[PDB]
Amino acid sequence: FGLYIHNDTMQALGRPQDMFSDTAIQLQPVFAQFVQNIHTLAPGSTAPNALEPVSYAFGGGVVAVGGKIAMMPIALGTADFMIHHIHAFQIHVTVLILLKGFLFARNSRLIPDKANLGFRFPCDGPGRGGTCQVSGWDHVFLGLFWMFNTIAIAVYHFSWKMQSDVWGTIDPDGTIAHITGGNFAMSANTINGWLRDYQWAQAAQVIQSYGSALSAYGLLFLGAHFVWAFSLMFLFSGRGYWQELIESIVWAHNKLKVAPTIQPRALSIIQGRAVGVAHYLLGAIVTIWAFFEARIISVG
Amino acid sequence: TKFPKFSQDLAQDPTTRRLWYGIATAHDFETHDGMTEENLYQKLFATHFGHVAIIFLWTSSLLFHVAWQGNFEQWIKDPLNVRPIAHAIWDPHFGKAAVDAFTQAGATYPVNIAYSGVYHWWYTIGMRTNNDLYSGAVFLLILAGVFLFAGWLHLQPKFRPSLSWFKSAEPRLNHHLAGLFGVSSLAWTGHLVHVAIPESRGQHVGWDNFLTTLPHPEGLRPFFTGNWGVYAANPDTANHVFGTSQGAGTAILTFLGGFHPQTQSLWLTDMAHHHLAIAVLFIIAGHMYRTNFGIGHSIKEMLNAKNFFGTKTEGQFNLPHQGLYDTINNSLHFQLSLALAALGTITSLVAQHMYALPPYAFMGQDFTTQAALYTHHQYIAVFLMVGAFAHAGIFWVRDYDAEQNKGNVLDRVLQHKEAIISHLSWVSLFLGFHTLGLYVHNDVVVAFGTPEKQILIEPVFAQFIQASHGKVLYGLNTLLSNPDSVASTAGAAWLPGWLDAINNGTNSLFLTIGPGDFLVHHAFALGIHTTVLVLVKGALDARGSKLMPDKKDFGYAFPCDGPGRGGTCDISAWDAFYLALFWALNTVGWVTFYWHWKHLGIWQGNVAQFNESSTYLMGWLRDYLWLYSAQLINGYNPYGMNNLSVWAWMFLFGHLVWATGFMFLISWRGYWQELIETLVWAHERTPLASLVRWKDKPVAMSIVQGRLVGLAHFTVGYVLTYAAFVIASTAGKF
Amino acid sequence: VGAGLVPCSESPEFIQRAASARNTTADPNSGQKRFERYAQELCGPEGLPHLIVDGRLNHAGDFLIPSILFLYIAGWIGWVGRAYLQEIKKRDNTELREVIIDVPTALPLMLSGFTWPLAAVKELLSGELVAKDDEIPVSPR
Amino acid sequence: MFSASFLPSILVPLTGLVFPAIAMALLLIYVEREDPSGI
Amino acid sequence: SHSVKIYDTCIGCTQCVRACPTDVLEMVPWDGCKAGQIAASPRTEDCVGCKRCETACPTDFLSIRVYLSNAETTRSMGLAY
Amino acid sequence: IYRVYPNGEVQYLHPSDGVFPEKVNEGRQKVGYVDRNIGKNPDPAKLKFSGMTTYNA
Amino acid sequence: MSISDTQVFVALVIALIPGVLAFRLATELYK
Ligand SMILES: CC1=C(C/C=C(\C)CCC[C@H](C)CCC[C@H](C)CCCC(C)C)C(=O)c2ccccc2C1=O
Ligand code: SF4
Ligand code: SF4
Repeated sequence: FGLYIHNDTMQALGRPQDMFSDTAIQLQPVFAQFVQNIHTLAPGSTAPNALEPVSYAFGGGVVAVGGKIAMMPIALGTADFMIHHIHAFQIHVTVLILLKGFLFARNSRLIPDKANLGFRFPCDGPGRGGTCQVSGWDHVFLGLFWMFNTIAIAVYHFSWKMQSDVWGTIDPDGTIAHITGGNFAMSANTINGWLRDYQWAQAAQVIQSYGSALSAYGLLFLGAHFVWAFSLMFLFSGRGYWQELIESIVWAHNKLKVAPTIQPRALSIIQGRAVGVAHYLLGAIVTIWAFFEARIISVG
Repeated sequence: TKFPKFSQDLAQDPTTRRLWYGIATAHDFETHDGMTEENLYQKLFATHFGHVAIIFLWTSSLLFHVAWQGNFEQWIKDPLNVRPIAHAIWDPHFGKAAVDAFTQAGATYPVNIAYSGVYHWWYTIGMRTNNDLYSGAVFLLILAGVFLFAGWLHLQPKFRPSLSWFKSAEPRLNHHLAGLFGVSSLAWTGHLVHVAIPESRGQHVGWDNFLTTLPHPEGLRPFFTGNWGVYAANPDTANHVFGTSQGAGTAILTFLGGFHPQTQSLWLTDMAHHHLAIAVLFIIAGHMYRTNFGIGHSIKEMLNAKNFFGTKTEGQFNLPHQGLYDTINNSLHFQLSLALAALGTITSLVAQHMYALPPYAFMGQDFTTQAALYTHHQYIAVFLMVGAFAHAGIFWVRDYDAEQNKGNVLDRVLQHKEAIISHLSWVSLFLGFHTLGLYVHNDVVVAFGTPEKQILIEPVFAQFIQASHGKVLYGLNTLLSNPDSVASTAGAAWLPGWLDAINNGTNSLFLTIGPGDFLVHHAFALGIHTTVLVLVKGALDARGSKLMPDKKDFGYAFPCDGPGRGGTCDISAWDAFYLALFWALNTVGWVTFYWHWKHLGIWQGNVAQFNESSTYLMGWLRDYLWLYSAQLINGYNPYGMNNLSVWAWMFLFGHLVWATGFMFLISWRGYWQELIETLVWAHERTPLASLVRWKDKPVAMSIVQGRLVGLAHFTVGYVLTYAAFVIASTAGKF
Repeated sequence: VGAGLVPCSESPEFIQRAASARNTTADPNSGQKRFERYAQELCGPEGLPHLIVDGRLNHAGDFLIPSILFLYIAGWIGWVGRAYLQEIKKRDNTELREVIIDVPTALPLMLSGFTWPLAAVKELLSGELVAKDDEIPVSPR
Repeated sequence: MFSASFLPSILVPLTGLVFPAIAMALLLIYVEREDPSGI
Repeated sequence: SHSVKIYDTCIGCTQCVRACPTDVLEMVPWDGCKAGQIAASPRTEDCVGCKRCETACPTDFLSIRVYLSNAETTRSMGLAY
Repeated sequence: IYRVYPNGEVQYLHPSDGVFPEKVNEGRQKVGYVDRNIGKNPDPAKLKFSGMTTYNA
Repeated sequence: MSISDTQVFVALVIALIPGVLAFRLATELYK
């Protein structure tokens, strides 16, 4: 990531020769290229009783039908490097959190009663400073946040590549006129480009994609942000505040003789954490599926 | 015992948190070990001195720098177009097009643009040349130094004021409210009629010629005869040009009112007469109380009046007031809170009396400057008030005695706080529910293709007050729209020009409104309502709660009270402060964007977009969010650069620290310590690096410090991006 | 009804929209009809009508009677809820039935909310609606 | 440039770099001082 | 380390003394109620801040409290390193 | 259970009551007492210009 | 117009009056 932001700064600093793509400082994933190659010429010798390669993204001819691509070989240049490496990065940290909760489940260097006490409990008092969030399923909380990040950027990458240099239209010459125009070799190297050259395309119609017969489905993307902020509200706040507000409303209701017999009590902090993370995930995934659903409708 | 000396306790702990806590108390004096009152009073005296000294240094800084490498005179020649100069630019890491996109105004070095706007105000005061402000810097510098020395002197034993000398109020009262600004506004008025008005009329009056030439040819005649209309001689003509004499005038104190047809600002003679008015008014207000001499009003005993005209009283307005007037002299948090609240209120008012009453020349045409100033001052204002409420809260724990106020008005407030907070929650819930319901009404109805099935309100109370001030646009013929009513022969004695101005609503003078303004104004109401809600809740819980009454002795401090019932986190009397800060930030964002959209539509007159897409929120996030950013977003890109790359960097930097804030806020201190254990385990057992050891044994952060740093990151992230956006947009769209 | 607002009858853009006014529902007269129903109000440059709220008989009924209807129904529901709650407590099965609704008793209470306003007025004059500041023992502080 | 001398060329680094350096060095050695004296 | 605070509501069930894993309590002879021996803190210096003790106090407005101080050390912070 | 100093010397904190019953003895130690309710609590403005705690009335 | 060595002058007025005056006003409060 610091390498990435380094190149970001260089581009913003009129020092373009310090970029990292083919037109600048070099790095090339030779291993993937060589494995794909040794996959290209497989039949005949490794596969005698076999006619065509297993796929056509490794090698072979660009297979298609109509003015519509079916499969062409995929190109791995420079931008592949850091993308795969940050994939590995996030997977590593995810394993870190989960395995950490795994090993340090029964006994920590400070808490020798964990398994002696349970695995679903909020904290162990303000001893040793703080100890809140020392169970295991909070470890998996953090882990699920991280895997959200992982899979989100993974689907970003997949969609953008397979709409940038794999899919589009075709001419009688087999001329593949892709949808976007090969934008990775151009902008998928700096951060500001990543917001520009992805979500400009991913939303420029959803603003106006409503307003006729086969458009009226005003999508709940406008709607999901609300649930997202309402989500994050639950995270940052404690509970005693809500308990006291509840007690005041109870005072009023009791003054007007409408006191509910079953005495309301505020949520438990683990309950609140759970509902917060649930609403967070829901809003985010709703947002993103709305995004690319409408985006495909704009081409399909 | 060396660090920290001001607390013998905190220097007895081998954990890095010492340092963290070492620099979060050095400005909390009355918590240091062993210092009674007069020590604190005298050193506060000295430290306040130092504060105003560094203020003077700051002023000298900006003024000397603009005197050095600026284009103030090149701004004199072509005012309405030439752009000011901030200072020089020097960084080896810099780009390429930077020097290529900076050198303007005839300059050859990398000039930096200026936006605060000292040129207009200064020329309004009547400056002409670099040497003027050169000498200005040179002398207020020595002023600052002398003031510093003055601060030093009273530290010596024979120059130590008395605690009684601090408690005695009425002398400070009179000396300030009469002799601090009354006489000072008099002196400013003298500088106006002696220097400012001449320079406005084109005549140069230096530091020597002022001794022999006159303000007015009729001068000194009404001095002691009483025909003051003589000084109200021929006013300036309908074609006068500042700094020139084309159609000049020879009137000193006028009451023209409205605007000047060239600078579209306040008239300078109106300013002088104004200042004179308030000066003499404060002077007559000066002798209003009782001094050490034997006449006047004894404050601490005026309201000690419980009898008049037989029917004695319960106090003034018939309410108890006995026993609290010592508190304002006992506590300091009380006075501090009052001052903070007052200051914030009048700052907001200032921020409001700028975009309609241009005080200086060229103010209205230059959009970016006034816009930045407006949002700047309002932002300054918002949490300025939060300071007042927070210090009110901390006063409630430290500075408060029970029996001394038994049964007075304060206790009668505390006895019924309940209904207050309940009804406040009520009105907040009501307004929120209904405004959101009307919004979503609009959203779904327009989401079907038929907009006529959707509600449009129309405000008329502001319309009535608008016409009733004297607006004719709506033709209601009431109160200066009725030119024949009883009050239709009153107001200003120069109301014709004011009427020409206000009828000419072409400028920013009480523009028409519609349904949207109804909506957003109710939104403001809601915002401040919940803000004051959480603040007063924290304040009135500064003592204790129903399910935790003890906290009065726990202090304005951490208390967490571990999981008694489901948990009791965030109960510590300024937990409320964080929440209030969020609730203030979003409010001020709402209001400043409303102002921005209003004036943006006013710029090119195309008000259609605002009124057309103010109802449903899709229109809000579609018409103004991204429809102004491509003018900024491509400041740098794989193809070229501009003079905005630094501003895109502003954007992204702010976003980064913003998310960092989330990181600090969510994760808590029960996980960031297990791995520090194993990470200490490393150094102990690797070779070739186990040589070095620990200055101090490192541990994880603290809880309150974690909250504080998270909030700081969030607020700094919020500040930057919005500023960059607003100034870039204003300077890129005009 | 001022503020520079043209009547929705003679606002040209109003009828301009009315011409191709998208007939919403399954009946061809849907759109046009509603535009015909929108001649009583007064439009503006936006071509869409604003609502005036003054008791002024130009638009009085267009806001008053809906308000009063809401007051009716809100009074009914609040009244029947409070009455049900008061009733439950005279059973000594309080929180057992707090989740199990006693339908044969919950019905007539709902059905008997016909004259809530004036009856409530009576409980006001009789003072049958509030308990005493100190009798209510819910401790503050 | 203008009528001033080289000064804006090189007077930033020492204020930018070396003065912070001595500042923090002196500060650190201050926060470890013995008892009961300290400068 | 931190400070401990005792009251009169100690019924004498002695669930706190069996809960504190830090040996900071003992039932010194009393006379008032049927307890005859009321809890107290003789060995504060090993206080930990876990406050599992009052969670074991059944008395209405639990009889023990802990005023969580500011003079922490390697003992009060509880480090094995 | 034995605590040990850096010098190699040992402390005998516990067991001090045999099986750690923590409530049985014929007379016990006596250092420090506070047998008082909370309704009358220490106050900021009344207890001042010194550094004592919430106990001395 | 603009200035000359007189700016070295205005630099020279500093570092004795404001400089050590502020230095003393700082060191008064016992580091
Ligand atoms: C990250 C994190 C930590 C860990 C934070 C730590 C350990 C502090 C970070 C170490 C320092 C601040 C890093 C900075 C070091 C600098 C590079 C050194 C400065 C020297 C230069 C000036 C030369 C907590 O302790 C914590 C506690 C409670 C809630 C949330 C959190 C939390 O989110
Ligand atoms: S504090 Fe609780 S456990 Fe201890 S003696 Fe009293 S009642 Fe028993
Ligand atoms: S935290 Fe509670 S249980 Fe632990 S030593 Fe302190 S008082 Fe005893």
